[PDB]
This record gives sequence, structure tokens and C-alpha cells, in this order.
Amino acid sequence: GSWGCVRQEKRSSGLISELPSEEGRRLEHFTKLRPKRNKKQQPTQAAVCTISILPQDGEQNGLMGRVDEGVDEFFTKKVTGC
Amino acid sequence: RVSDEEKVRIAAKFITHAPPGEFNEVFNDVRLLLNNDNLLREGAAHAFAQYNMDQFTPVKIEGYDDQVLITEHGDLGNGRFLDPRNKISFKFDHLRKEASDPQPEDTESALKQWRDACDSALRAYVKDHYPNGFCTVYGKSIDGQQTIIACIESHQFQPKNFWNGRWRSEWKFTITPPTAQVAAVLKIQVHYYEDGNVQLVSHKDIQDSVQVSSDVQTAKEFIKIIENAENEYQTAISENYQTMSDTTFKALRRQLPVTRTKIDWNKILSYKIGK
Amino acid sequence: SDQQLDCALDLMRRLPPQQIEKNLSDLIDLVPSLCEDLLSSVDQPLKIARDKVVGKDYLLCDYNRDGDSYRSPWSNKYDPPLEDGAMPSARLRKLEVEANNAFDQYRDLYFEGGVSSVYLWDLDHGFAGVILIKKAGDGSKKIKGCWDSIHVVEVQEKSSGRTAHYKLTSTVMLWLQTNKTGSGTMNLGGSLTRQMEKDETVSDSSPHIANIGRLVEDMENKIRSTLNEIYFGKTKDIVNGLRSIDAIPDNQKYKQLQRELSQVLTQRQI
Repeated sequence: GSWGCVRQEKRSSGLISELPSEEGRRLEHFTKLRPKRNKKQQPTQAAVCTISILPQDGEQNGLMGRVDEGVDEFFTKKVTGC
Repeated sequence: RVSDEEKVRIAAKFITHAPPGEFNEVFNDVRLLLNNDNLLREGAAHAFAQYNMDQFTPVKIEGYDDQVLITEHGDLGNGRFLDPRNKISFKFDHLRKEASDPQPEDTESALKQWRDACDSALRAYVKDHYPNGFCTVYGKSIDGQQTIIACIESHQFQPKNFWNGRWRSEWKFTITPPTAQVAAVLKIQVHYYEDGNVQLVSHKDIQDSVQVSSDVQTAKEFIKIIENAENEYQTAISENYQTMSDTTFKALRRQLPVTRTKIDWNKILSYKIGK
Repeated sequence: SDQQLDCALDLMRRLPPQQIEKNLSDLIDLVPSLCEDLLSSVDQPLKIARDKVVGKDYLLCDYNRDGDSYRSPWSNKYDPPLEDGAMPSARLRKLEVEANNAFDQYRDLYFEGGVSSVYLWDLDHGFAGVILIKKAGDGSKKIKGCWDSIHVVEVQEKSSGRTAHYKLTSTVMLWLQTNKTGSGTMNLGGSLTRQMEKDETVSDSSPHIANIGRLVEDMENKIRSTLNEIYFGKTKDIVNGLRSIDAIPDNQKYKQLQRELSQVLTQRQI
């Protein structure tokens, strides 16, 4: 219908923009919709387990796997894809 | 270990990864989670833009009957996009649904010859295979080389029935007469979320070597490459569905116990082979 | 912040379930105060751990976790090693041992393999427990599949009666993946959740485990049917609605009419 960042070409208040995303936030809240929390510990910075086998043949520590592996070495960085 | 910059990047990742037709729900979630609108606005515009772009968001310019595809290739860079078909300039407002106040875009008209042929040649392909599909072909010069970029998008959103889906296909045609090279990526995403979260995420990367002839000729050669590749992709998908349902799924959990009758729990709780 | 938890759960119900682990972690980075609530309310792919003393695998979940360690249902020990980790009472532990044994049989009968783990904990006027089952298919086939069962049951014991109230909330996570030439990478995954509540008689011939077992069994049989329908039925149909291999007999008639009626309504409404 209408557009304008702030200059507003048309003679109107045009108070609508990207603002619609701040709001004043509602203080009221459910607080406790249902019974469930099971508060416990966790903070320790650690987590190791993983399964065993499932993924195709390729992992270990292969960081390679992108279009045009060679960069800043050949005459040009020509890429078949993007 | 923690900073507002990291939280903004996290918020941004979540937002740009919303499933098709559910951007707002995801955005509202992140907004309430981040709980800092000042930080949210830091990367909002960038988030919205990236989303619509990688999602090939079909948009309708002020009055062209124009369903055009918002992609990177059409990103002017000033906050406006290209409509290679109608050939105008349109400013896309990311929050609001509409993108208006267009600008004529008199072209370079160098690769356009090919571009205009493929475009409406593909536009036929799409109307034949995508129920609610749309397409956008880009004619452009990529560091010296001429390339045709056809983007196809198709979707079906039914939030009231808790599901949405979308198809995305991108074909890059780089010309090097006599014969040229092809590069594409097909993508499918489906989301079902009534009392759960199930998603089909699939994509196929293809590279082909094609012989380049005329203008209206190479075009039909392309639309042919695409048609065969996408039919093959879709075909392999329906087959995969078949195997998963008649082989893989049945190998996970039986429908009934080996004993062939529901479990006798009283028997499980006492009866032993020996201790 | 309860709306936050609500928002956190809605978000996980929309982001690709394939990345639940990375996303949940990020979600916690974003809202560190909800860490405990999210670890307990957000279902994640089941991880296997090896009980070295017994030489048997067990499954990991928030319910057998204490800090950064997890309790084995076999040796009742924490790993990595902890000093005074949370343990069920000696009497509940005994019932826990029996529940693990009963569900091991249940697992073998319905899944013919895989791993199961049951962990229990006491409540004010009853007790609760989680039943975990993981079954991965033939690792030699083109298509990989994995079933994760996560059953959380709450038992409300009645002072007088030996009739108890059972509340079962179950989630089955089904993962399917394939890396085949013709399909590139195809991943069909996620989960479905169902809840059930029932008052039931508790007796010597029908003790707590039997009642929980019957509920789990009925629940899984129902979810198995729904999974088959949704995964191989509904998502496939949505896929066929996005594209069609055969040329779709284009229809001019309805489309031509549609434009005419549309523009009238806009210049009447705002």
C-alpha cells in the first residue's frame, strides 16, 4: 500500500516501519503452566558419547568437502558451481 | 565465553533456518527467547533477507502478475532486487508481505538473448510439473563468463493441518562454446508438526557437460536436461519412500511380538529359563 | 520465562530435528537459565554408553544424569566416576532392576535387538520412570534407520485401594537416511508424541511393571501405525503435491475466472 523508511514520499504520518518487533513486552506471564522442572546440575563444559556406526564411509577427521578445494594457488579461482 | 555478539549470531541462525511457511512463529520464538529487542534488530534485516533469498521466496510486485523469485542473483545490493522477466526494479520490504515502488531497469542486454529464451521455455516446463510453481531465469556476467541461472520454486502451506512443504531447484549454465558445463542443486523440505516434528530434508547436486548450439535450441536442450534430472531425482525419492516403508521401517520394530500375540506380562514378570 | 520455555519448545518443534543436538546447545547458550528445564523437556537422539564392569550398553537421558555423569542401569554406577551421585533408594533400585529385565524381554520380543534402559525415581505420593529403547537397522543396507523410544511414566499411588493412576507421555523418534546417487542425500526424520492417562488396579497378578508394560506396548503399537502413516503416507503426499513427473493437465478455465473475481474484492475492502 504505502512505503517509506522515514522520508515518506506521500504526505502522511507513515508511522509504520521495521519498528513492529520491539513492543513493550507484557509483564504478566503464566509462570507455571504445568508441573515440571526437575531442576538439577549440568554446568561443567563437557559431553562425550556418540554411537558407533551409522554414517557412510567417511569421517574420522576429514575437514575436506567443499567446491573448489584449491584456493589462492591456481591462475584463477574458477568454480564450476556458484 | 559469552557475549551479545554470539547471542545475536545464534538468534540469526535459528531465524534463517525456519521451515517454509513458518518464519514468523520461529521469529517470535527467538524474539521472546533472546529477550532483547535492541540486539534482535542488529541482525534482523540481514536475517529476513537471507531467509527469503535462500528460500526462493515468490513475491508479487505491485501489479505485474509478476510472481518473481527473490534470490541472491537478483539482489541489486542497494536493498532492491531484479525481475529479469518483466525486467523492472523492485524494492522488497522484508517484514511486510509486499514489495513495491518499482524502477525500470534498462539492461546490459548481452546474455539476455539466451536468458529470454530459457526463461519462458522453462516457464513452460514449470507450468507442466509444479502445481503452484514459479520460476526466474537470470542472465548475467560472472567474472568474464556468461551464465544462465534458472531458479524454480514450488510450495504448499497448510498450517491449520500442521504441515508445509517447498521445492527449490537452481541451475547454473556456464557457456563455453562449442559445449558448456552444467551445475545444479535440487532441494526438498517438508514439515509435519501435529503432536510431533517430522521433516524431510533432501537435496541433490548435479554437474553436466552440454553441447551449445543456437538460442531457442540450446534453451530447449536445457529445459530437457532439467526435466530429466528432476524427474530422475523425484523418481529416486518415491523409490526411497517405498524401501523405507517396506524394508527399513519393518526392520526396526515389529507390528506384533515374535510370539505373535500381545505380551503376557504376568509371564514376563516370573517365568524363567532357569533363574 | 514460562512463555520462554513455551517458546523454546515451539522452536524445537520447528527447526530440523536432524540437528536437535547442536540447536539445543545453542538454545541453552541463548537462555542459560533454562538449561535444566530444556535438558528434561527436549527429547534428543538417544546416545549409547558402555558399562565396562558389566560389558553392556545402556542409554543416556536427562533422567539418569547427575551433573556431567550418567548412571548405568546395570551396575548402578556413574560414568564418568562421581563421588556421591544421586541414586534411587535400595527398594526402588530393586524395582528398577526388575523393570530393566522385563523391558529387555519386551524389547527382544518387539524389536529383536537394540538396547533398552529403564530408570526410576521416587515422588511424593508415588514414583516415576523412563523407559528407553534404541534400535538401529542393518548397517549394510543403502538406507539407514533408527528408532528411539522415550517413555516417561508417572505413577500416583492411592492410599487405600491398590489401584493407581498412571500418566504416560511417550515419544518415538524415527530417523531414516540414505546417500544414493539418484537421491543425493535424503533425510526423513523427527518424532511423534502421544500422551495417555488411566486408573488401574494393582495386584499380585497385575503389579506396577505389568500395568506400565501394557501401557507402553499399547502406546508403541499405536505410534508405530501413526509413524507409518505420517512418514510414508503424509510427507510423501506433500512431496507429490510440490511436483509431478507427468505433465499436469493445465487448466485455463478456473485460473482465468479467478483473476476477475479477485480484483473486485480488493477495491471494496481496504
